[PDB]
Amino acid sequence: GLPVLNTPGSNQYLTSDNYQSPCAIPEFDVTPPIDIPGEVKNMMELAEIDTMIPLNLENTKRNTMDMYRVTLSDSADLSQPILCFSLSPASDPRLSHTMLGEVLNYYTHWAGSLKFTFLFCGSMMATGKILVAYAPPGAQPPTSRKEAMLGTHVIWDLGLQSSCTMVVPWISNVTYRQTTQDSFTEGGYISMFYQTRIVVPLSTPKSMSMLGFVSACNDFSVRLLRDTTHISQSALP
Amino acid sequence: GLPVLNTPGSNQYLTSDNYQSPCAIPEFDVTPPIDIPGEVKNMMELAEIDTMIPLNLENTKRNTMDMYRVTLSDSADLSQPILCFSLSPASDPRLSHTMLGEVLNYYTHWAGSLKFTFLFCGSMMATGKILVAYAPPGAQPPTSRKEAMLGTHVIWDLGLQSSCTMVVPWISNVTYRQTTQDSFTEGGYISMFYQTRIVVPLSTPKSMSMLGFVSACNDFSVRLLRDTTHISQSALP
Amino acid sequence: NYTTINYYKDSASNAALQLTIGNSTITNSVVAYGRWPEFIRDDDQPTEPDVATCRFYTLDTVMWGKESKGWWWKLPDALRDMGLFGQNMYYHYLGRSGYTVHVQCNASKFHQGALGVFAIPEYCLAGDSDKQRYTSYANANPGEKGGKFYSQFNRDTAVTSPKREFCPVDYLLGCGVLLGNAFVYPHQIINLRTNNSATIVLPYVNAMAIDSMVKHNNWGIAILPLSPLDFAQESSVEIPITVTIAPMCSEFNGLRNVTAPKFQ
Amino acid sequence: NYTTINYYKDSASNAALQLTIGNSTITNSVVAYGRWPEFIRDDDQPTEPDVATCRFYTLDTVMWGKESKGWWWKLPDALRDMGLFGQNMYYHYLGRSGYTVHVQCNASKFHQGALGVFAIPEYCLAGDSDKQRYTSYANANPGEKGGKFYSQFNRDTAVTSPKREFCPVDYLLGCGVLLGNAFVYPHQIINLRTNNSATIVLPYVNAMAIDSMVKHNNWGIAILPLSPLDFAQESSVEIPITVTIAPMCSEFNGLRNVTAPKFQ
Amino acid sequence: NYTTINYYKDSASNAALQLTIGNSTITNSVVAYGRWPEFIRDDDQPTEPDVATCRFYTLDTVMWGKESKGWWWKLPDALRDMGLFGQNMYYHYLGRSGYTVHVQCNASKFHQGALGVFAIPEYCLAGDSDKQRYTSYANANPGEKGGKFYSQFNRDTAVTSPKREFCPVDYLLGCGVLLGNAFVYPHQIINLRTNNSATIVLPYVNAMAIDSMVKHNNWGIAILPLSPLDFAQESSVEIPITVTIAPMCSEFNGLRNVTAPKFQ
Amino acid sequence: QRRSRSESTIESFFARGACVAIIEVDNEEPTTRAQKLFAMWRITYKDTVQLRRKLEFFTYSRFDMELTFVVTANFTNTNNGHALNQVYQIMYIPPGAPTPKSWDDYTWQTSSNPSIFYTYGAAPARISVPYVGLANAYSHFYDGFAKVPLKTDANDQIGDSLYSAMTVDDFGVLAIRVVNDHNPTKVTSKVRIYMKPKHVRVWCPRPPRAVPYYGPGVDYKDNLNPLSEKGLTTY
Amino acid sequence: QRRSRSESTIESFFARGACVAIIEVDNEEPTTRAQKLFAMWRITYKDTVQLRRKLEFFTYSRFDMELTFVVTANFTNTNNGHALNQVYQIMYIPPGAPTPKSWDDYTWQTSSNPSIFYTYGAAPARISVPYVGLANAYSHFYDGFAKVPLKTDANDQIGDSLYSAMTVDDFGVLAIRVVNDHNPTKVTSKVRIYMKPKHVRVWCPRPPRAVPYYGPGVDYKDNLNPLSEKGLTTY
Ligand SMILES: Cc1cc(CCCOc2c(C)cc(-c3noc(C(F)(F)F)n3)cc2C)on1
Ligand SMILES: Cc1cc(CCCOc2c(C)cc(-c3noc(C(F)(F)F)n3)cc2C)on1
Ligand SMILES: N[C@@H](CCC(=O)N[C@@H](CS)C(=O)NCC(=O)O)C(=O)O
Ligand SMILES: N[C@@H](CCC(=O)N[C@@H](CS)C(=O)NCC(=O)O)C(=O)O
Repeated sequence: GLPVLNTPGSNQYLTSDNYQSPCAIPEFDVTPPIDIPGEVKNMMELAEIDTMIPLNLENTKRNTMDMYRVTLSDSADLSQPILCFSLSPASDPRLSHTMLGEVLNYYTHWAGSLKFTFLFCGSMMATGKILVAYAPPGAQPPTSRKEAMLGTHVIWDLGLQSSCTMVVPWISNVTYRQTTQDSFTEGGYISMFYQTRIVVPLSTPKSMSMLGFVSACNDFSVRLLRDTTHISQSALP
Repeated sequence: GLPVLNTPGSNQYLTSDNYQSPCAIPEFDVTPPIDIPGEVKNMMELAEIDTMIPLNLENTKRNTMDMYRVTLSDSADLSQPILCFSLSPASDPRLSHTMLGEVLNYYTHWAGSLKFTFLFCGSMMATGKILVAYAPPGAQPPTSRKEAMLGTHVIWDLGLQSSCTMVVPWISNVTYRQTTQDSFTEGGYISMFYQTRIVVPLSTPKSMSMLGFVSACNDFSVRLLRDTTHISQSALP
Repeated sequence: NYTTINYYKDSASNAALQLTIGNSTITNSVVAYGRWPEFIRDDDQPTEPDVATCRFYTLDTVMWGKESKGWWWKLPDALRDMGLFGQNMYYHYLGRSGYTVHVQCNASKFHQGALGVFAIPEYCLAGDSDKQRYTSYANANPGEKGGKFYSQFNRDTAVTSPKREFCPVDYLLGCGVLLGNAFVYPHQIINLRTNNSATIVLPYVNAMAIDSMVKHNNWGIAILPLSPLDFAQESSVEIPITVTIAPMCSEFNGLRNVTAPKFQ
Repeated sequence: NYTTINYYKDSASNAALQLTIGNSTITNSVVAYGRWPEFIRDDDQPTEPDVATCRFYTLDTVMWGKESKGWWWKLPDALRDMGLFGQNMYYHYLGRSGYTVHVQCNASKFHQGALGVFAIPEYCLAGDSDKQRYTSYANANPGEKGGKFYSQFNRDTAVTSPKREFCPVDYLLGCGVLLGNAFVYPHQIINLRTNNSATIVLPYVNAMAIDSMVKHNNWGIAILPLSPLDFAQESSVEIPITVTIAPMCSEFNGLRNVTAPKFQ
Repeated sequence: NYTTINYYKDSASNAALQLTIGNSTITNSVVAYGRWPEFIRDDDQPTEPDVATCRFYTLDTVMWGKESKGWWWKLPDALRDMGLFGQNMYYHYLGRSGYTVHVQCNASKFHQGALGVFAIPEYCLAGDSDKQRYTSYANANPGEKGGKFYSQFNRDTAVTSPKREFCPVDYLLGCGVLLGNAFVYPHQIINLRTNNSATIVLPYVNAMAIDSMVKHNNWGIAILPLSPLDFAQESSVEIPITVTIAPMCSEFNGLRNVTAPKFQ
Repeated sequence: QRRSRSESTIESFFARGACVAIIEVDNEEPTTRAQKLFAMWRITYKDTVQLRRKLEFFTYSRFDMELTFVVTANFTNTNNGHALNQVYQIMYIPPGAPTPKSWDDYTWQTSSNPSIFYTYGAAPARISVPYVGLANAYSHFYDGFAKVPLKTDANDQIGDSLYSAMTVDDFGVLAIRVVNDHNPTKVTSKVRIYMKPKHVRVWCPRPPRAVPYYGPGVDYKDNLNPLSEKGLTTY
Repeated sequence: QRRSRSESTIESFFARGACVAIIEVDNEEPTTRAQKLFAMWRITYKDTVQLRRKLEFFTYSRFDMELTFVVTANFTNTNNGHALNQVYQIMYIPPGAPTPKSWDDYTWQTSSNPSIFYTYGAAPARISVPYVGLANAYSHFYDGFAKVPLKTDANDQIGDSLYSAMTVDDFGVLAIRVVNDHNPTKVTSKVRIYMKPKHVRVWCPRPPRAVPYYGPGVDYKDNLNPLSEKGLTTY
């Protein structure tokens, strides 16, 4: 018949190949689909949904509801930070297990801006001001408000608004960052400080709780699918 | 299905083949390129760049800076040559390790003209004249100025010009020459002599140094890629 | 471009304010997946009580304190004994409906706390024993009263008379997933310093256009305290929480004798 | 012609005088790769000191004698303590800039000697110990003073307190390549019998449009005596060599607190 | 017709009277391969003596008797010492030329005999020892005198001082082929009963447009008696044979000092 | 240009083969005691955890399937002889069809049931399957029962059923045997099944599993402390 | 015609396969002591010297890759029996993905990681890879560090890093195992990996290496006298 020559790679099975194969059930009448609410077209759509951050991962509070709450008080040390973490969406323990982190753990490269939200859950009679700062990498992590205010920052008034939003933009030397810990692709630092103190009147609670959320923006992308480390198996059923 | 007949050569791996193979990472978003200075399109472009020649490969001067310098003096024997070598760009020890030679050692056949440059690094008060000669192969290598001046030659005045250039044209019986030593494809000889002597006034150094450079021209070509002998290995990491 | 021709005949082989409903009135809302409830499309005559079943029914009030860990309900299970809606449920083999859920909780300016309300499709909960999928029908359909969450997993170590009950865990959402991601589902937050009520509109969601309302629950409602309740410097604080649910665009089919499940 | 059709959807699968800058003035030049420095193209607001940073800074003078083997500097390391350029470097996370380098060396008509000046992108030097890539940050960033070449490899045989310093070799260019081929890089030759100065213009070269200026050096400058210095029949001769560098088209981004590296 | 498409990009992969010249005059001719000598085509300035080298040179006369077995010469070797042609040969690295060969032999009507003249390109002869390709340059370039054939192979059984000489055999043509087929080459027959002279015109033949004239001989001339010489009833008969050769369209290139080979 | 989301699509997210079954089959002399001359595997994606976790990101799905089979054989003893190349038979048994009781019963005639004959040493076997769901989409989660107990029922076992289960038998089973007779030396073999979804559509995104799976359901038993320790004010 | 420079192009200069890795994998009975049942190789082109020297002619590069795998197996003893044809699994593990700790752990499910199954005796395996650089081009030379020590650092080890290195883990690793169980006789195998660049662009030409390589960096230890002796006035 037609002369042919077999090239390298014949009779191999690549799990990522895309070929045609015969159908074992010909002439099957498939059930037609219907319009079901909640259709998803892209995994990034899931990363754009805000989810709570387990900020407080202390020994006695981790793996518990209280790990989602950050304490605020009117007698706190105004010279010390409230919370601090690093901009590692997939490797930082406080961000790895979020929906964004779960999606990123299936990929190797990521890029884009991020959106952080903070919700204040005190009484209507409480007032105060907060400073939320982001610092690009390269220098010492901020330890005081004076160092933090030199980077990107936002001032939040609790009384007027119970929620605040801060957008961390994409600023990097490489076009894509790795989803694993690596100094060559570090992202920066996030810190919080008291601008003023929390003031409450009499017959009012002096301690309150704050919640945090994170999400991605429309300019976010991922690359090089890979398996995750959040699920394992030791025996087959 | 479609009848087919397998021909000889099936299921073999030729390292120089050019076929299509499946991609293991489909739908990858490649990072776009940018305009970086210094792009190279052809290896010959590297062979057209002049580089110094280690002319002096004596026992006590080889593998040292002084191997790039040729001594000149006002009391030298005017009847003896200053330097002499053969037109073997890839096999001659004085030309093999140059950029031109390094590129040629990756190929089997070469053709084209060559450009030699000589730089004089004496004082402004020194004067003299030199004769630089090329002799095609076939006869005895020149040993005196009388024999050398019968071939191609150039007269160089140190005082007026501190640098000289000589073009060795392509003159051969075969269309291509081998990059290895072979009498059937020998190229010729290059020699230098004193036309006049070097004259200096009082309170001036009587000894000076000269440097040499070689490069290829726009009519240069190579053929039949092959591995080089300038790199080896004895153990795997 | 690259050339491609499909050889096989099969596609698979191819390479790849006041809201008033009926006779009820309650004085921003959230629509799940941006889809309003609707009747079945053009693509046995169904029965449709336009107003005898599409109205607000109020459940039993619950109490929120400093140790409450959460509450959960299942729909349409919670409305099985509400007027003619339950009668239509138990007199027909197939049913369909959407819902409007309204959560009410009022306090003062000196209170503080936050509630999270989540609407979950196909809300499957975990058991309380080594045996798998051993929960009973009666325990899985509490009805109006509903159930509660727990802060830890209490295994039922009794082989003589197993309870066969759910054991939800608050921080695992009762299904083995972290609570922080529950916001993926349709949700509302009631913060006492800003608002006092929540509203959600749920369309009909299922793999089939219509299905039995007795052996399958389409929706689950979960309420959890994200921040603990507090009031001035008082040791004990309790406030009421109320839930009101309205069926919307309800259809029934398959009329026969009445069904009487054995609830204990 | 031969027929070819690409089957796979992926491309990879397919078969294959006076110069004045700012407030500085110096009285032919060489442009590296024939590319003049330029700002980032159209494809966080950058900061750009037009004249507070784009001007000539003069380094410390060095002495050339009969035993000198060469000198080397790293950019932008050498300018880390020059006016506001260093402040912008240490107050920002990302930086970019090109350079203009001017080498000055004057003598008389009775002197003789030749200097080779080479500008090298990504100039990586070798260590002085069996351990690989063990050189320290402080030793790899000398600054204004720079470093020197050697005529032989002196191994640091001290495991108690390793020095962790470079050991460049003149005829190997400090990186394992023959010096004669260094002319592949942008270069200038200062021959005392013809000229007394050299000038090179370096654009920004890197795999990224912008990168940190603290942990990465984009350029290296190497000066080596191709011919030994001599003067009449004198035993000892020494003459000065001076280097002046001007930043050009410099941009910075990522403003935060200041960075303070520990240089010894 | 059958269909065929070439896949690979490479072609190899694809499936498969008086004649006066210069200041000389001699009073039908044969042109080898029907190609007249010509200069190099359009596709270092060559030197071309138009008349100082393109003229007839006469070699030494030989004697033909009843026991002569043949003679052979090599060109351009035979003309190495002829006027300015040899000087141009030894003063240049590359040379090219064609030839006109004229063989003269006169007798009477009462004589009888036949000579065969053959012009052979790349005429390689066999040795006289067990060692292969061991013939020396001096013995392989006799010059004007030329060499002679033999009727048998005489091995040189002397390892102390090997002669390193050719041992041609008449009926093997000196190269291992039968003489009867030598007429494949350009040839002439001199039969004493019809004519007394032969003429051949040889163009330049080689794998290269131009080549060295010192280390390579382009042509060989062989003269053999096809029929023995006889005259009346005489025991001994001897007659002279003369050879005259004229270079034509000669070019030289690569001028340098003179070459002086060591001929013994 | 600007960055694209080509590889984050559902089709790209599920465009890989994943193992779901490892099945052992032996060829040896039949004997009275139990043997593995033929194996029967119940079709499901819950045997493993990777593809299961990827699929459970959503509540409803609709897709076609591509199945690939890789067979590896080996000896057990070294003092019984050698064997010739073997042929493996893989038959699909839908619900209600008769099931084999021996390696050479009539059920292997496969008059209507599809079957694959594979020769050892050749390329791994491959086939494709369309969407065969009774409803309009597959249901990864089902909050309900298949029976409802009634007050008039004689006993409590009439209406008892497992929670979160639709059908006792779903998608049928696969029966694998070695067609060749038994050589004097025993030969063991393993068949690995790899599954790739194609033409995928999904609905109702769901948070992923955070604790180890325990059975086909959503039950959890051990390792309920996934998160680690970290400082509140520690970068 | 006139001579052309077709074969001196960059594409022609890099249009050949070059070995970069030889990996040993054994099939035998598992035991307590160390074994080579599965191998893990870190991806890099610096293991060998030919392709490395060819690439180091330039400072920056940008290309796609073609990988080919050649497998050769042999016996070790002659008094244990024989073996059947084996199947090899090659899995690519990017940074951050879990790594195997045994030849039969869950990580081999390769639900998302690409994998190749190769049958011994067939044609050598082959795949292609696109440009996967984080930046706009690959950097063969990097003059800098990944960390900068600071005066406020508690100790000197906080900011210590290797010179001329970007990332601790780059491009991931390859894990190779034998899927088949162990025959009574041990079988050894070697996998040779050949790499061919395609669609090549380069920038900033650089002089070639003149002395033997010593480690991933530019360090040199021995044989610093490459040039030989010759006469100044000798042809
Ligand atoms: C959701 C979801 C989807 C599935 C699997 C559905 C497909 O089930 C099969 C399988 C796995 C194989 C065959 C099959 N058809 O033919 C063959 C054989 F030829 F290989 F035997 N196997 C048929 C069906 C319906 O399971 N859960
Ligand atoms: C410069 C430079 C470029 C490189 C290598 C980049 C490519 O790295 C790989 C390799 C070698 C293989 C795979 C790979 N993909 O799939 C497979 C498998 F299927 F064979 F497992 N291997 C993926 C990447 C990114 O290293 N240095
Ligand atoms: N002979 C040594 C060295 C073997 C080896 O790996 N050699 C390397 C170079 S040092 C190599 O590339 N060999 C050629 C090949 O086997 O592909 C051994 O067998 O261990
Ligand atoms: N080592 C155990 C477990 C083997 C096994 O089946 N492991 C499962 C995960 S627990 C697996 O998927 N292994 C990879 C494979 O063999 O494909 C055994 O050999 O019995």
